[PDB]
Amino acid sequence: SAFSERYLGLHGLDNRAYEMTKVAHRVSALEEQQFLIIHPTADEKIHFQHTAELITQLIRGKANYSLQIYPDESHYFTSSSLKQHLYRSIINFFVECFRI
Amino acid sequence: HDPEAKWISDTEFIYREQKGTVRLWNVETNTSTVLIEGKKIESLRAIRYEISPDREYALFSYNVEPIYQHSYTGYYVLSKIPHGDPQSLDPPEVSNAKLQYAGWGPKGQQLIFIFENNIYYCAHVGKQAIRVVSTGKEGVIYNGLSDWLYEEEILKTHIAHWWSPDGTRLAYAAINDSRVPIMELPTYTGSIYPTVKPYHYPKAGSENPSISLHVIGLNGPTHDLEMMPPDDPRMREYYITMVKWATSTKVAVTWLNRAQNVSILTLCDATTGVCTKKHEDESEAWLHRQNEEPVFSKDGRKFFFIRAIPQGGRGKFYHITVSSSQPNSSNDNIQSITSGDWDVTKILAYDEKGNKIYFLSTEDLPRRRQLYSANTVGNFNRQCLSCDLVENCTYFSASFSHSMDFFLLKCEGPGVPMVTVHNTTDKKKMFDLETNEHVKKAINDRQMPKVEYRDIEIDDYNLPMQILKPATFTDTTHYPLLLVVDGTPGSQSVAEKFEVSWETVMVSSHGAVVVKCDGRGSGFQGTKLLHEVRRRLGLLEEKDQMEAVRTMLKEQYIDRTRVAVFGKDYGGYLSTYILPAKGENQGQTFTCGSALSPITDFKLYASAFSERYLGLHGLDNRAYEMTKVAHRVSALEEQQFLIIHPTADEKIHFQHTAELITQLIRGKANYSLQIYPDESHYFTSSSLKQHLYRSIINFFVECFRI
Amino acid sequence: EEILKTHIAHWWSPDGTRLAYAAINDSRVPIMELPTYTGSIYPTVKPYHYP
Repeated sequence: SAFSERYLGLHGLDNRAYEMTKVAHRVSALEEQQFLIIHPTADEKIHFQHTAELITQLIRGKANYSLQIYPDESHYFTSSSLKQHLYRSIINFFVECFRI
Repeated sequence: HDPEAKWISDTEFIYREQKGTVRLWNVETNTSTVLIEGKKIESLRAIRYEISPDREYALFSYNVEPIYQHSYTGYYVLSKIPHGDPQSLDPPEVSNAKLQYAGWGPKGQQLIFIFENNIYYCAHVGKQAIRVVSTGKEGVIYNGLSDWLYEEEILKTHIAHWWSPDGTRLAYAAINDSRVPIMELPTYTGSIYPTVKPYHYPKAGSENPSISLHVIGLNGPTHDLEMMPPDDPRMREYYITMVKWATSTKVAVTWLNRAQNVSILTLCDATTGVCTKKHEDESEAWLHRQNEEPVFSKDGRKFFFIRAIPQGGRGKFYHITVSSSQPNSSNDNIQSITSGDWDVTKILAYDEKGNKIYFLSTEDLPRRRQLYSANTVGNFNRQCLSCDLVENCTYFSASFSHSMDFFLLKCEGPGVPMVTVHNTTDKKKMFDLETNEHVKKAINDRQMPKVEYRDIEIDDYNLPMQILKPATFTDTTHYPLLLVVDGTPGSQSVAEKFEVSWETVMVSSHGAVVVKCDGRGSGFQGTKLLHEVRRRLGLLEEKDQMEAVRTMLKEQYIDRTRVAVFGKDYGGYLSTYILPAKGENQGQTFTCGSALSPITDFKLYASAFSERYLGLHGLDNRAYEMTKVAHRVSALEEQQFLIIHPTADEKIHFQHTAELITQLIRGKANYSLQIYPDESHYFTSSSLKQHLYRSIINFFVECFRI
Repeated sequence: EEILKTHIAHWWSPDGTRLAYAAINDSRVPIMELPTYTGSIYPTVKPYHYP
């Protein structure tokens, strides 16, 4: 709530400030973009439910994507191995999507 | 559009919908009577319809919200037999409510219905619902239904109640889950604060549900009487894998111990509830074929139960055994009616007015099923009734009537499926009940893949194997290899069944060949080639698959670079366990690998599956530390891999994937992943299924194309 | 995480004699349960108040 009401106002009275903020409006097209998501299962800041709703909307829109999931990890990756694997994974995804 | 007609009497069958209305046939001379019009479309789209046994009422089940493979809970509405006057079935003192199961009786208009695990019976349809049993409790105490473990693992269905032949008493199994451990599945879509869904899922090394059999009459006090199982020291924990009415008051019940190595078949009488032990069956590894119901004659004479006779070498095959009503305790009359290098898939019925027992069996090949008739007297003549009476299918499934004079036959592959009426007297084809004419023209509309077969032999074991090709093959072009396996016990991946799936579409369009090889541990192909996988589930059949690849890589028209594997459920393990690096040079066995709901830690799975094949859990059998592909999937240096798994899976819990993922993080191996939030494992909806079909081929096309 | 962004919620007096500390009641805050998989054979969700 402390973040939502800061930029969209108090909720509970149908302020009409959240319907357009859902990303499902823009992710409809996804013509040829090789999209990807990386998420930790136990994320305490941005809940897994956000990625779940995005995946549901993507399934409804029938787009192409790949997903990587960290099983029961925290948010900021205060483990050296976790950070190393994360940077390796993003470097990979970008190099296989930049290969010509 | 298969009507799947049911023989009401000696000369009539149900003839359910094929293109609309529900009509009743008469075998005498092509006589048809419409019982239900095309009003099911306007009857709120009744999903499943049944008729009263006296052919006087029709029951419609609609608005179904499935929760397991067969848990079609919904709304049940009765209606008059001609048409008109719908009436929503209701529980006592309650308005319309969702129903777990109602069913129909064998005679009259009497019916039962199960609401919130409580069976309420009505002898008269006009009579309101009355209380018959109330011990059931939501999710913990059942009555006539099966929980998850009993629904899909051992009983293989949700039918846990049996009607008496005269429609006088009901025999139901009550399941107690009070001491059964409870596991919750996450919800990611419900609301702003989604909550997990908890249900009783007995894992390996846990307490199985307490099953108690009970009988209740349909009149008077309806006092409940339970049947006492035997009391051997090694079967106190038991499963009621099967039960069948011997007569209207005598019932035959099967008890399989917790170690599932001893199965006692028993008679019980509902008047007093005591059970008279009949026979016991065991083996060196385990018991098998726990749901073959023996046929009990009109006079209660010798039932014909399939069991393990030694059958010479290659293990103890499964053949029929004759047993009288009251065999002497000194010695029974066990007699092998059938004998050969095969078994009997199912027994239809025995002609009481003669010697003609009809059964579907594998007399020709383990991968083909044929109808046959044997003689119950010393002749023992297994005559052909079907025995390839149709040139194309050579696959069969038959269903007889009360006199078994007239029976329905179904081909179902490799050609377009056939539905036909036939008689055991003349073996003449009066007319085809359903021909799938749309499928008949469609099979020639497009370029269907051509099928090939190549039997393999390893050590003293024979292994069927099947191949598909795009049927427009050119020797110059190279086509990649795709290997699909299941490997689960009691299955046959290499079958001639006709089917359209992602495999056929991919073979036709993307230009690839798919190969399926049956491995060790599969049934119907010798019980010796079944029991040898005790505590060694997975390694033998994957060795067989690797040998098949090495005997497929020799083709001049195929390339070693593009080789892919697929799996699902238990095969999800196999699709991950068949990726080594042979030697040092002959690496890159599988370029792109995929699996669905893979299992890696069998101790995180059902007790009835872990203990049955890998050994009893809780004893540290050490098969629970060697059947984990996590130590095998560790290497995976450069081969990219994919996992697809719904979030709300109940067959193989998503935890199995997540732990595996952690190993990959420790393994530092490339992988992909997809999810389906809050979706079951059986893909009820069409959109989800077609999305999965699109996704698998979209993944494969990139990993093959160069 | 959102407003204070500080681990500590108590402040010492300049003379080292008193403390100013904040007490937060979370009972009326709706509770979220984070799913757990790697935990055990029967993993349980971690519950906490997440407004």
